[PDB]
Amino acid sequence: XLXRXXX
Amino acid sequence: DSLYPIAVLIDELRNEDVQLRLNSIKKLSTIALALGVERTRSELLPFLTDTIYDEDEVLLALAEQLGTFTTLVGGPEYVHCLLPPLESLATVEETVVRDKAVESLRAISHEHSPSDLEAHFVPLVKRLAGGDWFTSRTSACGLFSVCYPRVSSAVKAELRQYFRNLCSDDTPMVRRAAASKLGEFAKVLELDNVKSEIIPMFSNLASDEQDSVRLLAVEACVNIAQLLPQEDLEALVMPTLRQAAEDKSWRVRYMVADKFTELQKAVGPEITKTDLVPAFQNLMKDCEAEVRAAASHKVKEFCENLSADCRENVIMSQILPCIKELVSDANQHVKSALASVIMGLSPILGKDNTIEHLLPLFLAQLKDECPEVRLNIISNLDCVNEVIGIRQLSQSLLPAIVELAEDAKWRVRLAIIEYMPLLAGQLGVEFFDEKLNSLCMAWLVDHVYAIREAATSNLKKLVEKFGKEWAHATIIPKVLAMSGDPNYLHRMTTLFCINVLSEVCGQDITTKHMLPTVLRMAGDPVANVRFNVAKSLQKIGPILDNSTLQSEVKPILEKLTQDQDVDVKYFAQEALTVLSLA
Amino acid sequence: QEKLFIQKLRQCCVLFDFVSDPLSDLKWKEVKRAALSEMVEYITHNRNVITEPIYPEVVHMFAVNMFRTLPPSSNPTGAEFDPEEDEPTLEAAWPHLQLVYEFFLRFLESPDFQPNIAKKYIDQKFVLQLLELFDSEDPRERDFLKTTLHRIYGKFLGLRAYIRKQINNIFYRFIYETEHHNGIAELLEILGSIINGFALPLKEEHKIFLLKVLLPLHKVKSLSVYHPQLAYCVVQFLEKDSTLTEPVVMALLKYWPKTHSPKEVMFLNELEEILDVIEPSEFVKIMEPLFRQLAKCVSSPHFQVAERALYYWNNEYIMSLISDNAAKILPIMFPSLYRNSKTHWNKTIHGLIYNALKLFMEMNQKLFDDCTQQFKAEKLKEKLKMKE
Amino acid sequence: DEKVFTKELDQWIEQLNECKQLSESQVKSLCEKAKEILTKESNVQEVRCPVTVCGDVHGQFHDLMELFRIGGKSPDTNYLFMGDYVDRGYYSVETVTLLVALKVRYRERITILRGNHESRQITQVYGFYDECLRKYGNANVWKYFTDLFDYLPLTALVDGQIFCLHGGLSPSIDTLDHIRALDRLQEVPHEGPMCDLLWSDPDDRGGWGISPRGAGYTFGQDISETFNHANGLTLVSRAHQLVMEGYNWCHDRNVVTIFSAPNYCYRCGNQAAIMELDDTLKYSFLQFDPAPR
Ligand SMILES: [Mn+2]
Ligand SMILES: [Mn+2]
Repeated sequence: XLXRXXX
Repeated sequence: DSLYPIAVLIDELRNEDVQLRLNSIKKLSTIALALGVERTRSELLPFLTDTIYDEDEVLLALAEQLGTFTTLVGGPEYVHCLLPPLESLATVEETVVRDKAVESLRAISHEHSPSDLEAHFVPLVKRLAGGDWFTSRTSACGLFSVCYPRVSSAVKAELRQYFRNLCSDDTPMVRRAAASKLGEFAKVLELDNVKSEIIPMFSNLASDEQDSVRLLAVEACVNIAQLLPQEDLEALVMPTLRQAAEDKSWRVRYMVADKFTELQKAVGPEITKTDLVPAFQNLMKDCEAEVRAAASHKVKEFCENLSADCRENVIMSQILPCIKELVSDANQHVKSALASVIMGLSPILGKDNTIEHLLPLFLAQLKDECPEVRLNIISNLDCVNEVIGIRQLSQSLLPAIVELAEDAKWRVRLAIIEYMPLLAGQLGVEFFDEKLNSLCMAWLVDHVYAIREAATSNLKKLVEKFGKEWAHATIIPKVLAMSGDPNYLHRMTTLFCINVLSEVCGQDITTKHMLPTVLRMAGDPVANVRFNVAKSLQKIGPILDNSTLQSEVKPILEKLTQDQDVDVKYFAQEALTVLSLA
Repeated sequence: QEKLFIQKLRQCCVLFDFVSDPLSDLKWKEVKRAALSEMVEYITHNRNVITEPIYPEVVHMFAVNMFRTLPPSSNPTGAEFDPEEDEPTLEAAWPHLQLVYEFFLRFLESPDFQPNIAKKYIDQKFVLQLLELFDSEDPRERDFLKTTLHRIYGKFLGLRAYIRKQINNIFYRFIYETEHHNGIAELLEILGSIINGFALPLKEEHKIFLLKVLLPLHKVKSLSVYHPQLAYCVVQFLEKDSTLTEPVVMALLKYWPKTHSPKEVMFLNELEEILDVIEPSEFVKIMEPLFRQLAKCVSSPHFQVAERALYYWNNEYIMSLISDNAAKILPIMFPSLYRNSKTHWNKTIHGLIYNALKLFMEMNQKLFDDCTQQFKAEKLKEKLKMKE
Repeated sequence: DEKVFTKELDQWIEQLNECKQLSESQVKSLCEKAKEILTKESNVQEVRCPVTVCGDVHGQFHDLMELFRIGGKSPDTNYLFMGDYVDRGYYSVETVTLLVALKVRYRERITILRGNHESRQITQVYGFYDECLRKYGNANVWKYFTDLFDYLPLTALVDGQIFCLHGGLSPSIDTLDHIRALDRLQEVPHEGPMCDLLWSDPDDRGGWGISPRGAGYTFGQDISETFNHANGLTLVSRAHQLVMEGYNWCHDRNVVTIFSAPNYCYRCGNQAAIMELDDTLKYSFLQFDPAPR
């Protein structure tokens, strides 16, 4: 979930 | 054969390409060398002086440089020459730079003659302390400790004023500074003054609006307490020290927790029993996980330091109650902390109490969920049996240990595999060969290599414990019937142990029961297993007798030097050149 | 009854010293969850317009449910971690606090509720304790503080000196001591509105607020969090006195990231936000070293930077300026725009540049050409002699 | 002439093990050596069992170390990683610098594959670039590495039965030959087979779907099953999406994912695992928690 490109 | 380079650095100090200006300044010493003292003093410093640098990396370097020019500037007679630029680096915004600027003034301060000090160095501290901008004032604090001792009665009084001023600054920032330095500054003032002057500041900085100040006060409390003689302790120090142990801001408390054993010593062996013991409980039962676990860490050392005649009494009626509570706390880090020192209590309460009280707790932790708490307890068993009976151990503790030997978290299986050779030795080989050997053999084949490695070496330590003869009858067999496992990872495990068992299995056992299989494997499908066979022959090499060497080795260590897989190849060759077989 | 100056001063004391630690999940007896949502729909929903009775049981009440030393951080160290990725840790017993704030807010925010009903019941010591609070519960707790402190600053001309100064102290620590603090962002917004309303002939403590506190806040590395709230302050500060333009821009230039592409982009972004407002008479003082940098930005190997740099070319205003000063600028930008762009992987910039160049012709044909001349000519020599 | 280099790699490695980066002068050399060696490999590198398949590592150096504390240590034990060496982590350099170093050395003991991150555009966005700066000053070790990345082979076939790739299956790709035709010697394109091999994901929506990522597609059970039956693949292994549990089975044990970066980006909180393939291709999964730092 940190930003889609992937948490 | 020339002096051009050096003469160029002198031109790159203003090159405007920061990356170069750095280098030049970063070697500023070899510039003042080839420059020539009398010069350095009249051209290089007045240049670093009248030049405001920007980029920090450079400023940092200049500052660190300037602290060693004690010599290159002419020695002590002219060390007061480095002041001017450092005094400026002391002002810089970015801290690090000014932190180093300070690290330097202190260093070169010791080089000033008291006469100079009173005349050039103190003044710099005075000017920095009175600075319009807090930074300067911040710095200033770090400078009192080093000139006070050598200035005059007159100046010592002036400095003390200026330092109290820094303690009563409108800026939290400066106060927090004076705070941390308050300790070291007391350590130099004459006794009387610690009492009349340090003390006041101590208490104020101790009750500051800002807690981030107050906690630094607790740190300096430990320092002030070592200066003052017992009596005066309950009059000047204690009001305040208790005050902080209670302080609303858990941060302040947390300190009293970390600096407890430190406060213990300083205070006394008695005032401890009078105030800290109760106080200590309070922390163990604090509202903040931190302060709690914090105190936990201090349990072992707090006791070993309790008055020689009452130790067992208070550890029993005062501390031991709270301990039992902590063992059952909710916050892992607190259980995890106390569980790593709790055992040091055994040798204080003796064989008995240890079993009636503490031993149960050891179990509580030995089986806790938190890998840490287990792990942290598993580690000090090498002990216990030196208090509890070696039988009491193998009866009410060994069971768990036998169970731990294979719980999930591998770092823990390890922790056991390590404490093994001791348990083995103490328990006795017959006990071992019966209900414990099956374990050390299991590890030899764990999914996680870490565990196998530990297990492998583990053997060498057992063979050292039960003689070669024992291995050839309980170990060397299984360690060989392994070479038949399909998985090379396990298959290799064999050659591995061998590489260890030979170190301690005499020239015989090695040549008649291991060397056979270290060769039979040289014909394995998986290359890994082959190049390792080679690497193994090099290890068990020397232990063999010259005749076996150039007989059953070279010839089979040749059939590899000419093998497909590049690795096996290299490892066979470097197996010869070292054994000296070509 | 009809005697309320005694039904609340006893009802508040009920919701006051309450203290219901919601960290055990027991004693589910609300009781107070109402006492408050009551003193709310009581002072809000026109149930009153006459509750000025000399009584600070509200304050005390507040400074008891709020004023506590914040807990130890639940977030990691800080070197290998970026706060923009910190899992927010919600304060439990929020639905409890959530109101204590709400009430205190819909308190001295309402009319007829004089300032001296607090003047010495809301002193510096209250402010300060309120400030620390700016620390952790996902905006929620902060958000409220942001507002509360806002309205307190805009009603007590006496606490303005303090509120301000004490805010600095928080920042200087943020900057020079611990490079850690959660409400830096929230606080800047407060200082947003503040700036946007200073004395027309700017007092000199503000010019220091800007130079020795604000700009230096760009030095930090966690900047990605309060950048936008920051920039606003810088910009807004330049609208209240375009004198400071030069020193502000010279600062952003000195600092300018060297090992943090992401920050390099922010600076560019904030820097345009400034040019966007720059004043011609001022643009000149900067211009040279400013574009001297943009120059490098275009010539950057980090696509994200260059991209954001070249965008400067679609700013009607920024272009406008470059023109009226093409003389000097154009040649500083050339070697890099016209740079031998035939050595890249980002099959984009090469084109992104061509476009800038065109945008540079339509502006001053002659210059554009003459510069080319000058460039090529030079380039020539550095190719002949520089091959022995 | 042979013990003049092979005796130095052995050290670069020793060094990288203490977690100390090689020098700019060195990186370039290491990379070259690495290039010549990677050119020769195909796009579908065929390496024999047994081996240890590892997934995403993302500069989590220490957690890479832990991995080795589990699967054994090279060369004594064979490996195969499926890209994503750099980015996110705090010690990319050290990590990649290392893994490469190991290739150049024990050439047949480890197999490295390219990942969605072994491309410039990403390394720049997510971090490997910056770290390169923050650690080397210039921006050359980055180019040196972003360049070695293009020679990294796209996929690997374990004993002709198991297929490995960072990402997933791609429409433009039906046969393994289709891939042996591609030209991987180039930066990862935004669209195209190559790209997809490194971005595709396994989906339950069935039948080529659109990837909420930005590149690649979301193949499904059907698509998987076919691919396998086609080229004669018993199992398709990849890894490229945090799998909270270390590794996950999907598409009726046809395709499996393996993430090796525990507690990912030091934030996610997932176990990480690796898959071992013994002498007779047996599935054994070793999970592990982030090394105690
Ligand atoms: Mn990936
Ligand atoms: Mn990934």
